[PDB]
Amino acid sequence: GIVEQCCTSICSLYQLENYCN
Amino acid sequence: FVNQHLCGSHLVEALYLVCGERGFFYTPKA
Repeated sequence: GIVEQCCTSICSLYQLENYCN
Repeated sequence: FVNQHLCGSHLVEALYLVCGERGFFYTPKA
């Protein structure tokens, strides 16, 4: 999930936008 | 800003700024 992709590992804009509505 | 380790309120803040008026969903356990 988001914690695995952005918190435990380095986040990216590409990934963040996957969570916008 | 976006390209770093973002956790907790720091992650929530990033989603808020990036998604803007679109809003977002935060699911820690998924």
